[PDB]
Amino acid sequence: EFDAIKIALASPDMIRSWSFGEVKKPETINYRTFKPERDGLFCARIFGPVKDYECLCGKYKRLKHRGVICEKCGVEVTQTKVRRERMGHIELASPTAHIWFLKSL
Amino acid sequence: ARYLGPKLKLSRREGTDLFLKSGVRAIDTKCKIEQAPGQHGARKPRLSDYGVQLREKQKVRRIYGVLERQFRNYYKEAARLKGNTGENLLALLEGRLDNVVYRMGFGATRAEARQLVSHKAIMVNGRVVNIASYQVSPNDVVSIREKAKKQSRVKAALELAEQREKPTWLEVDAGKMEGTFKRKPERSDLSADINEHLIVELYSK
Amino acid sequence: ELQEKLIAVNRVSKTVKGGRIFSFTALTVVGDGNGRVGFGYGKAREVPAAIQKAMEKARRNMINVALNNGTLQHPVKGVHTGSRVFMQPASEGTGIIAGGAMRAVLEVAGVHNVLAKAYGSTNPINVVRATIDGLENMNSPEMVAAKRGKSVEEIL
Amino acid sequence: GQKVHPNGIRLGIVKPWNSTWFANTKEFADNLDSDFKVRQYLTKELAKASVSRIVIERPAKSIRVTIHTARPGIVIGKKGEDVEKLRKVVADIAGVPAQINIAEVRKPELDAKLVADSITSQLERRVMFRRAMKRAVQNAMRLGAKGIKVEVSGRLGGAEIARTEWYREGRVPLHTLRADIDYNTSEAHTTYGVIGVKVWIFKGEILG
Amino acid sequence: ATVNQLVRKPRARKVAKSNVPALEACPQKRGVCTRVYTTTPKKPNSALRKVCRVRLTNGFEVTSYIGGEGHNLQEHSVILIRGGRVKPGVRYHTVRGALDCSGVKDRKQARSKYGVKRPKA
RNA sequence: CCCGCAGAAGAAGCACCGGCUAACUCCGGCCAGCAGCCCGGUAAUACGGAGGGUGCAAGCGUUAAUCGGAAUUACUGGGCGUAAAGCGCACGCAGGCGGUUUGUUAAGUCAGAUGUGAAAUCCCCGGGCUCAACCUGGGAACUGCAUCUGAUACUGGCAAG
RNA sequence: AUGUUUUUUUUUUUUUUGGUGAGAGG
Ligand SMILES: [Zn+2]
Repeated sequence: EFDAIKIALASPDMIRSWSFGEVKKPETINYRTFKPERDGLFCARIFGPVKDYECLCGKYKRLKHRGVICEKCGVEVTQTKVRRERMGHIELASPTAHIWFLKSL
Repeated sequence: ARYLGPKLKLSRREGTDLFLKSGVRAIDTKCKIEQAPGQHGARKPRLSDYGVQLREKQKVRRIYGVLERQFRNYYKEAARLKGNTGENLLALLEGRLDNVVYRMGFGATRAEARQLVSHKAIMVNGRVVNIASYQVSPNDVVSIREKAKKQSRVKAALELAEQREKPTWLEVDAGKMEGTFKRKPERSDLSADINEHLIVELYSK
Repeated sequence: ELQEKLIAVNRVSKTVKGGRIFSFTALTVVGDGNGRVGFGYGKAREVPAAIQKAMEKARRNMINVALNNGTLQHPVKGVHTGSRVFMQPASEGTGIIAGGAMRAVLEVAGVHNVLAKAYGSTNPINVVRATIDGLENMNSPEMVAAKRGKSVEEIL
Repeated sequence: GQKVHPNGIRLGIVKPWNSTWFANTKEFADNLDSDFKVRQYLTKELAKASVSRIVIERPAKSIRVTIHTARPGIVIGKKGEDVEKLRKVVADIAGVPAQINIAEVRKPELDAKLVADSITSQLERRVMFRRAMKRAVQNAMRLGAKGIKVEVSGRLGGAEIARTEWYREGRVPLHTLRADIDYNTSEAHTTYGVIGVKVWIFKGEILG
Repeated sequence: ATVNQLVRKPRARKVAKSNVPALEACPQKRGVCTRVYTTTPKKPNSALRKVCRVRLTNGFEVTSYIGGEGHNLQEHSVILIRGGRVKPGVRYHTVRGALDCSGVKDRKQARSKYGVKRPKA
């Protein structure tokens, strides 16, 4: 299936290629209900729908159009484990050097 | 010439959220969106073949706020035009000035947008257009005029839109309050739940 | 994955010494939204059971239909008993222009675009059968080429 | 009125009696009356508790009741609080020292009377009678009844013309005396009228 | 059927006669009530159906049904008939609320169909 | 046509809700009434009123009238043993159709051109009235008719077999 | 020898497929 594991540095183009959406707002969740934040840390469009094959907000409640993204939801339409593999990226305003390459001794 | 009654009732009847209210407050809180209107709401027997089609037609009409004769005319036009009929119809519907405005985000609802259009707030290529049914063309810039630019409602609408997903077929500026209708939208850009085909069939009786 | 449409349900009687024994016939049709279609005609003392039976029948003895995209490959006539049926391929967008039992069969079959008239009888059971026959007989371009000893470009 | 009562025909063989006492012609009628009273009371009380069979048995100027119920917990309540309460009232009804025993009914889906009661309840709370009947039949079958029949009659779905409908499953031999046929009946006092529910449950044949 | 045959003698169109000939292709006609009366309908129905024999403007003597509950019509009352047959020999209806025929009293639904003005409140 | 003024202000009804047919409940005795075709005799989703709904909307119903559905006069596109429909049977003029080969003709047939087929209307791409209807530029079309020049498989004529 | 000789609506829809810290045993 696969030979050796390769480790290298992460270019900003490589980190934008990993990503699926810029995580802007720090707002985690709503906390008074059950819904998350659009668009905060735990987003919908950047990552995926909490429920499997469902727009979290409201459209597609069967198995026909898996993928459509309406403007009222700003949500993808895939599996419950799809968010576990998808990662976001934070556009750091000011450059910050890595601590692992500045203090490794 | 307009539907002036309860908006959420229509939505309830349809089954779906038609976006007849701004979207500050969720539709489930404002009304029993699952339950149909009237005394006999909880009862829900499977509809007929004709009936489903009719319902579908209503939904679309409701969404845009287009009465029957006009709708029929639009359908006819679509049929006349080359390409897929339902798609064409959809495009035509989109093309309406009020709808475009709504998309841009100068109206909270489509109704609001329509009202704005009526009240000589909107200009298309620097010329005040008052007709909600005005079919906006490709590359036709459409803007709020300087008199109506100070209104608090407009900014609210814009804000609402910003929360809502941005359509690919337009390009809008919040500061300038002018949007360019870049191209007539593809079927993929529009909502998937609308069965245009049913509508087409209904008129092809 | 399979979609199934109960076309009609009809109450049928048998006279006996006491009086009339009633029963119910269910005509259903099932399809995968591609070539495969199958109608089933089930019968029972109660409706739901009958319907179930019909569905079961449908699910076995399916039939394949060559579909050029969303529509048919050429105009095709199909007859069965009273019901004689004409159906004609049509351009994307036009929808299923067809009446009653005939429509249902088409829908499941995964034809999206047809112009179809049912001449003669419109007795659901017969008409669906006719439709099925029409679909079945309808040959594709490739098939025709194979038959004739030619390439597809020779036939166009 | 064609059929013989399935319990009644089998009392000598496979089915036992409910009231189980001896009395001379003098005291017999009175005893019967007492039984009727107590039973009536019990039915009134333990309606919410699923009660199948009250078995009265009076030796030596003292009445022994035995309540067969699906859920003892609701009949007993707190340990010896409700039962005790019941007892004194029973005694009063009789005019003798009372003793209540409570038998726990294993498999209330196979007890016919209970099933009937359930069906009646369902009818009262406006379900589809047919669906209820199906449920009754199915459940019994699942539980291991050799067979079951249920019948419901009159004003079904509030219809003007009354009719009877019935569902059988497995085998329910009524002519066979040695067959353990648990039969019982109930009545749904609906808005349109009464709906009578009969149910036969065939546990199996006894060999002796 | 045979093409030659057809040529010789072409296909005859089925000439359908009008079931309301006293109108003479008019939407309504004015008429005077020659007499007003009740009649019993055929099986399986049972009623006293109110009807008037009307001499029309164009000369025909017809009989016209009178719809709604109650009517003011007498002999020599000028009424408008509209066509429509009650399911023997009545092929026309009096238009309630036209000429001398009054609108139906105390009616609130389908008011148009019985000449009734909109109730004020 | 544009600008200014005031204030939600002056501005919603009609039909329908038994099935066909989108929309259901309660209250009033084969009467009163309904009805396009197929209810009402005391629990009427069918009559009348109400509440609730559905469809249209400055209109909405009804009537009349035409085509449609009606492949129900079937050229496209039906039939006739029993459903309506094979003359009782023949001969036979007119008429319709006509085995096979060659030659010729070129009437039918086909091709191209020319003339015409008024404008408006319809349809296509445009333009102008804020949009639309409406107006409007150019095209296409007007399936035809006539004439000229070809083609000659098929049908016809003529000549020989 | 003989039967169109007491008709009236006593009406058609399913089910559907988690960190932190403390203590004990070995
Ligand atoms: Zn969605």
